[PDB]
Amino acid sequence: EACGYSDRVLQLTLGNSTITTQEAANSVVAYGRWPEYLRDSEANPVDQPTEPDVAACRFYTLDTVSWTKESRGWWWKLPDALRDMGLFGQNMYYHYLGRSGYTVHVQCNASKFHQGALGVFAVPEMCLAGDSNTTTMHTSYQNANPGEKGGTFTGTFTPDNNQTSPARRFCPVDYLLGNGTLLGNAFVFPHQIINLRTNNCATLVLPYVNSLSIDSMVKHNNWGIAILPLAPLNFASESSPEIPITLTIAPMCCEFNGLRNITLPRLQ
Amino acid sequence: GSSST
Amino acid sequence: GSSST
Amino acid sequence: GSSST
Amino acid sequence: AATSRDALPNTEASGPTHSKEIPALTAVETGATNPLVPSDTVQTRHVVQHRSRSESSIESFFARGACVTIMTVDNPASTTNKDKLFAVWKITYKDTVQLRRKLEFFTYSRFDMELTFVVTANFTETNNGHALNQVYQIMYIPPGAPVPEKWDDYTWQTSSNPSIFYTYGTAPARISVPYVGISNAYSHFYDGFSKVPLKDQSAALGDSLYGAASLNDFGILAVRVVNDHNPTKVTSKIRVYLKPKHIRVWCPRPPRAVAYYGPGVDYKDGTLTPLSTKDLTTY
Amino acid sequence: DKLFAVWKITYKDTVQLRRKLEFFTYSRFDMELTFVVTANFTETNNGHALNQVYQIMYIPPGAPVPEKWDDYTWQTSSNPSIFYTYGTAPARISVPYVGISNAYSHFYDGFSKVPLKDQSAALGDSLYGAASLNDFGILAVRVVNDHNPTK
Amino acid sequence: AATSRDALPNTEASGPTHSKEIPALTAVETGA
Amino acid sequence: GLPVMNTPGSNQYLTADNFQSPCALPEFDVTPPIDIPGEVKNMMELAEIDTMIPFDLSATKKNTMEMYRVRLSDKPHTDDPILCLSLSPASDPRLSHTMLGEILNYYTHWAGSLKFTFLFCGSMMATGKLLVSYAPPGADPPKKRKEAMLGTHVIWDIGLQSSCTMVVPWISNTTYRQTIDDSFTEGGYISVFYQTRIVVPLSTPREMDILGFVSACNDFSVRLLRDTTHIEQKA
Amino acid sequence: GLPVMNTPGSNQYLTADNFQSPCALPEFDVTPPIDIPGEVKNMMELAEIDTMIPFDLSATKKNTMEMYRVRLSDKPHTDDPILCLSLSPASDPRLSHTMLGEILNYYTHWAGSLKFTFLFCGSMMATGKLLVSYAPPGADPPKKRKEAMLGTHVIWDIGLQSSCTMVVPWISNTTYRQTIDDSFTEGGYISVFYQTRIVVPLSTPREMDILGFVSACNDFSVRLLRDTTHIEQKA
Amino acid sequence: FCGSMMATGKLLVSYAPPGADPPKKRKEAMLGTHVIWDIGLQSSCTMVVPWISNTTYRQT
Amino acid sequence: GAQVSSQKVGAHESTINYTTINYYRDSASNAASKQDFSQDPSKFTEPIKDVLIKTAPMLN
Amino acid sequence: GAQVSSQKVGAHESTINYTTINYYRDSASNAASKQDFSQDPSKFTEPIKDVLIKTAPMLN
Amino acid sequence: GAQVSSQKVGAHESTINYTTINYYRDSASNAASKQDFSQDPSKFTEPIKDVLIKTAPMLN
Ligand SMILES: CCCCCCCCCCCCC/C=C\[C@H](O)[C@H](N)CO
Ligand SMILES: CCCCCCCCCCCCC/C=C\[C@H](O)[C@H](N)CO
Ligand SMILES: *C(=O)CCCCCCCCCCCCC
Ligand SMILES: *C(=O)CCCCCCCCCCCCC
Ligand SMILES: *C(=O)CCCCCCCCCCCCC
Repeated sequence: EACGYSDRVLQLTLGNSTITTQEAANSVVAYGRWPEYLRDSEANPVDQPTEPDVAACRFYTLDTVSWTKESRGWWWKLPDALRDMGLFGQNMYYHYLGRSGYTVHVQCNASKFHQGALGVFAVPEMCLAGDSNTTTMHTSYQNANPGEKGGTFTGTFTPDNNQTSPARRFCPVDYLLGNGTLLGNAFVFPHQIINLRTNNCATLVLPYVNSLSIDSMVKHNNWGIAILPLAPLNFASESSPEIPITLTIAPMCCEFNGLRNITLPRLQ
Repeated sequence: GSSST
Repeated sequence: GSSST
Repeated sequence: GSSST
Repeated sequence: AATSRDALPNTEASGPTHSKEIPALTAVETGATNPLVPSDTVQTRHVVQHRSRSESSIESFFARGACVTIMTVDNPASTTNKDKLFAVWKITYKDTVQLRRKLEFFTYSRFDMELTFVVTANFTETNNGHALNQVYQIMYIPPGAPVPEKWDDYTWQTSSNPSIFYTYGTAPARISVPYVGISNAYSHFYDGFSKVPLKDQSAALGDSLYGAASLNDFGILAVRVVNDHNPTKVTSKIRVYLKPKHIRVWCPRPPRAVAYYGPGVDYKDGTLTPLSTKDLTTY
Repeated sequence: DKLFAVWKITYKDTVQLRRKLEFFTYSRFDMELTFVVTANFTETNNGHALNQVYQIMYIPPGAPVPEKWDDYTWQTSSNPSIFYTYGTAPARISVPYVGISNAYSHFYDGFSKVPLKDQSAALGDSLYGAASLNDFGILAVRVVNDHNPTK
Repeated sequence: AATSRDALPNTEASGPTHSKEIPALTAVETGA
Repeated sequence: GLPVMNTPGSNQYLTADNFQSPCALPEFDVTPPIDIPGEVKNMMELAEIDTMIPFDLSATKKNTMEMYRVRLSDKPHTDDPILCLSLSPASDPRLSHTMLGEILNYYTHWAGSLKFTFLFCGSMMATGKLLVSYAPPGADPPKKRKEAMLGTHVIWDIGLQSSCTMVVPWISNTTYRQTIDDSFTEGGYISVFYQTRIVVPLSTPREMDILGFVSACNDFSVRLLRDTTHIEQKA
Repeated sequence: GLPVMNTPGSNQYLTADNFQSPCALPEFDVTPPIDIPGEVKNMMELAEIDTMIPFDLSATKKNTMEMYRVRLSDKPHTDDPILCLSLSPASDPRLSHTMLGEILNYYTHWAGSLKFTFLFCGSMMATGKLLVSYAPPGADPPKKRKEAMLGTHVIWDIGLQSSCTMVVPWISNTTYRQTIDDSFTEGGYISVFYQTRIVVPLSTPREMDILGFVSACNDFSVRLLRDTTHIEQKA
Repeated sequence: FCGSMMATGKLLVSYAPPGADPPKKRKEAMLGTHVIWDIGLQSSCTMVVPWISNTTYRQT
Repeated sequence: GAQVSSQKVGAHESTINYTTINYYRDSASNAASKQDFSQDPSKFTEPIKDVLIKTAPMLN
Repeated sequence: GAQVSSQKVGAHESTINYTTINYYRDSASNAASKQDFSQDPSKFTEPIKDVLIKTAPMLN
Repeated sequence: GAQVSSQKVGAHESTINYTTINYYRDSASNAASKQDFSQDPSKFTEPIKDVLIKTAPMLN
């Protein structure tokens, strides 16, 4: 626009929180579907839902991670990454059922002299492969669910050979998208790329996706966020560059059914 | 001929 | 009777 | 219905 | 209103260009694919396009019976020490790999299921005895119903379970089944558990498999030779073919690139190198 | 090993239909394939065999050709297969005009490769009159029944 | 006129209550 | 009874047939659909999405993240290729495993236009002009800019619009090509060259990567369904 | 004869099929119906009738009249449960043999709301307030009033209306639950507590029984017919 | 921001209404009213502290 | 003499119909239509002489 | 209850048609019509919030 | 969807007809109609640029 408006300069406001950006590459709405509340024609639990609105549908910032030349990639699951975020987490653990959409805003700035490209992928049902070649489907709830710290990808599959006390964790190999399919094809999932010369953020608006209208948020993750260096970090002629990556995520149109006492999960 | 339900 | 597509 | 040739 | 067998768009003739319009220049960071056609970057002629995408519609892509299992049964001499073998199979598309890979291009699906049964038999001992024509019973045992412990126990009565009595040497058996899921679609992938581990409960008690939902998802097929024991032993195999009719699919996925390793997405060491050597500047 | 058969589809292994089609240079047609199946005993034995089921799998150019009578390819998730039961009416299917050209060429006065000067002779070489190496693919046939004492 | 394959009744939205209407209280002795 | 005569084909099981059959669960209460996002109606929709090419399948780079990275540098201008690729979307090892390549391996025949988009991942301070080429088949495959220039091409100027697309127009003798390496239905040559050179100021990385993507155009189609070779089940 | 081609499925006997067949007794004079009272049109009508729960299946009380009796007494207030029950109507041993439970064992899937009605069988002089609870699944099963209070519940005041009903509303992730013990389709927890305490005057029994009943609501349905495990014929 | 044009950065500006522990870590400040400021050509960024009070007027 | 009825279509790929012709004189030979009626459970669930109003006391 | 549809005639020797009658009550028993619809790839190829004009800069 | 055509009746015992219904979606599955056309041989027997009048000299 002739009044200055740009594809690169955005402001997002949800609840008491605002994000600004001056170097965006537009923003993505997964499968063209904006988040919505559950419609009466598709409804299933009959009890009055709880809809916390601004108390939970607001931007929560997770712990900042660090991108270096040796970084192989990071992953998070939703709603798991937000399980301890203010009243969203509370509403989640107090109810049997819950559904939610999300605005995911990945942040990573550098300089006109740095280079590198992060693929930011939102995957529905992001099932990851385990560390074992003696047992399949054996990743424990605790290791499947890191909360806000997330997990990481590795360039090497390395099998857990301790059969007495198995690690029971994922071993997500990067070029195999951690699930046995080639990373170059991950672009069929809703995504953006943070290519440092072009943009300093990625914004993905995610609808609630599931084979059900509502489900157990505590037992099941709907979306996975996978961030992988498609082109490695590089700066001037430094051997060990570092730039931070920060995730800020907002639940959207979240509603909960089946209120009871609070769930207290075994997370370690 | 034909019935229709 | 008959439908026609 | 029916065609006729 | 556009149908799968409609012809694709015509190429329109386009001439030389010199402008500020830049179709060729784009920015894939946005998450979008540049919607270009040849007339955007070269000079084209007018072509009346006749080709269609009819054979790649979801229905047409899946419109084939795929083998999902081979069940083994027999009918021995009455004098045998070993019991008469009847077969029990937990219904799934994950025991074989081909239909599995095709369904897994997508996250979720809805379809009516067509099951076709091909049945073959043979002699095993280098005998000279005969066997009269066999009738097989293919019983569907839904989760909860009593599973047969013997080839001839009470469950084969089937008052409520559906059974097919197939006669050897006749056309392969076939039945259809509606969309029977307990969800609004079948989940090809479930990133979750069927139990929450609670702190106040032991680890064992809160434990469950990663990615597994209902333990007995769809039940069992149990197959037997209905004929009584015969002096000469005959062994038979029932090959089950699954075709997804009236199908809908959601959320596309990259196809399986390394060998399947169990019902989950797990992979085995030593199978992780699908790609072959090829030099960057070699055609 | 248990013999399964592999045939590259063509009308040129026999002579009669070939001569009739060759009254013309080009053709378009839908193809009707009918399969007559006969069996016999070979060893002067006295053993029997139960009725056989045959699998006739169409393997289009590119799809994996069976190496064993019982390997994974016989799954046929996408290739068309006919499971024929012995002693029933001969099997039959139809196929549309499947050519990659607007007509079938009964004669192709040309090669599938241009020999370039800058390339070796071997590298530019190809057979006279042959176009696609695997024109229409393969039919692979097997007895689905397991091994039997009497062959 | 209600058929076996007809959908069952919709759940109607209902809010809070404070009245002399007592649906929860009953008496099974009646046979009902 | 009605006089009937059994025809050939009677009692066979064709796996591609389309007949009615009895329902094993009559009057079953089916669960209704819900409007799940992401419904696909045709496999070619997936082929029209850009997926990334594993260009550098060298012995040490193949089956690692590195295979997707094409390395450029600020070296003096050369007329020698950055990369060379055969237009055999289902069989050339660099294309066959892309989403397009994968879908094509379930079909025997493909036709239509394609497009290659390259992404420059160097720093903002890096400039450069590259030449992206498509030579239809029949001549010596281009190994020098001089030859590649003569065919279909796009001269890419690097700048704020990070990416550039070259459309490979459907140019074929046959109405459909085979999804295998075949000389009769060969597609020709994709190649990339330095038009000028990559230039960087001081204090800047002198080497960088470009990434490449392939997707189908709206005039693209496939036919004759078949089993892939990209998966197997030995034993 | 009319040219015909035999399809797959030909000559099979599917026990669930629905075909015509010849009548062995043609022109038989059928006896007309009479209007017998008690006609049933659908098995769910039977599921909507209250039948009594065998709550106390202790080793000495099971398979005796005593299993239907839940004993209360006028003891000082406690926050400890009178009873605890899993919402697994076809598989929990206390529910599986009720008329609802029995019908559900001929089906694989159930859905809808349920209701529990309790009958106080103490004397007119006995008073009391009880808390009846339903906790949807996912948390620690309530063992104290404190937790049960937080879920769906009815505080029952004992008086002239002898009975009280708690409706277990359909609250599920799946559109249908399995008729077996299954964690994915688990239903949660039914429990009963003392809200105040049972109080009696002198010359009155200090202990009494309550009886419990379960039935389906009008939104309740079942599907996928199956054989039950509740009867067998060994030999 | 008065650094050079070549300097980039994202900052979080926060307002926590009273009653809890005053934020000493981003984790707490994030939970209140805030603006995430991206540094760039528009040199400045504004966070509005909305009137959120129990009393109709506060003391000076 | 053809009977044309509609199917309740569960999974989808207008009204889809199916055709039925009876081939025999005896209705006993006919297949089952499955076109069945439902009824209210009242004769079993509320067999009481005086109509029950659920918001009212069952006993007055 | 007969359904009459046209064939897309490939090789030739008016509109040629074919007839279909459903024999069963359950739509699950029906063959596949193959009368399917196509859709635009946009939800996957252009999932961006602001509509893309291909002649314009993707970034402005 | 029935097609009714006449037979060319050779040996005799009005127009005698026969009926055809296509059972499949694909025209490839159809039988052959044998309702074929003839053409003039001229493209092979008289391929000359100037029309031949047979009573006239072929060469003038
Ligand atoms: C007499 C034979 C009757 C056969 C009855 C079979 C009924 C069971 C149908 C099974 C449906 C299997 C669907 C495929 C798998 C699911 O997609 C995934 N595992 C997700 O739920
Ligand atoms: C389950 C059985 C399926 C059988 C499928 C067969 C498909 C292949 C059709 C082959 C068409 C052969 C046509 C004849 C030959 C060509 O005229 C000439 N060689 C020129 O192209
Ligand atoms: C009513 O039925 C008039 C229409 C007739 C339609 C064709 C009947 C198909 C064959 C039925 C044969 C008779 C059964 C004994
Ligand atoms: C609509 O179908 C009315 C016309 C009937 C045409 C003849 C039907 C052919 C036989 C169908 C038999 C019934 C299938 C159970
Ligand atoms: C046009 O066909 C309308 C008249 C229908 C006449 C009876 C059809 C006979 C049975 C055809 C069955 C369908 C073939 C799949």
